[PDB]
Amino acid sequence: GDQRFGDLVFRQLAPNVWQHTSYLDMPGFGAVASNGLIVRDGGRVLVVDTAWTDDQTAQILNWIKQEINLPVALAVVTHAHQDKMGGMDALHAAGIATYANALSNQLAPQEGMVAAQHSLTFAANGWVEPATAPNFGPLKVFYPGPGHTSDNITVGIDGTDIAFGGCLIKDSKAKSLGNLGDADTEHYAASARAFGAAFPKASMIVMSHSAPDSRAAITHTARMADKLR
Amino acid sequence: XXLXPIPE
Ligand SMILES: [Zn+2]
Ligand SMILES: [Zn+2]
Ligand SMILES: [Zn+2]
Repeated sequence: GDQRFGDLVFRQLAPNVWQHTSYLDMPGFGAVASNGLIVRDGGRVLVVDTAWTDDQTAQILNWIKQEINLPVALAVVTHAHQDKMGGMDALHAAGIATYANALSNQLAPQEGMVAAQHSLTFAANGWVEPATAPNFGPLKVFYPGPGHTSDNITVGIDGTDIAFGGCLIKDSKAKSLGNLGDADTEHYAASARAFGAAFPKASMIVMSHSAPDSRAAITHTARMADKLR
Repeated sequence: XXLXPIPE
């Protein structure tokens, strides 16, 4: 199912949805995969998250050009870390409109990230204010509350079985929540569960650092987080 | 370095 294109991998998850994967070789630690989404919505493409770098993100745009050959209307990035926002200059250079959580844009400079052009805001229930996310088509953006970071956001694809937890969700076989450095350990469990409740029909859970999984990834992540609080 | 899961 995987298609390789330079140093990147693309996996088709639905007729109009692909997972993009980029790698960062870290000496000793080895290659670290980060996943995002590419969505074909009629006559345009929507991207969720950049690659680790500008160069890798340019290759995502080249692949879309080659395999889909539609313009990229917009990209949404799911928090102010390198794996999700490392490639913002490459999207900008391409004249792609970028959206992030207002708080992601606010944290970006301290994190060494370039801010998105536009800020998303959320209701108290976690759902994006539609006026901040115009023409998002099937992208349903949900802020589940603090977990991996204070700014972490999530994306469901309307009319598919796919919801994207980004770095908030770990796979159902994960031994731990990984590094708990920039994390809200108190609210993590509830944030995991809010993601679950926001996209109840999603049977395929896509995440940053594991292969697509079942809803068991949400319940496992929440149950690991329970043992922190 | 803030390389996602890798804290350096
Ligand atoms: Zn940080
Ligand atoms: Zn990450
Ligand atoms: Zn992160």
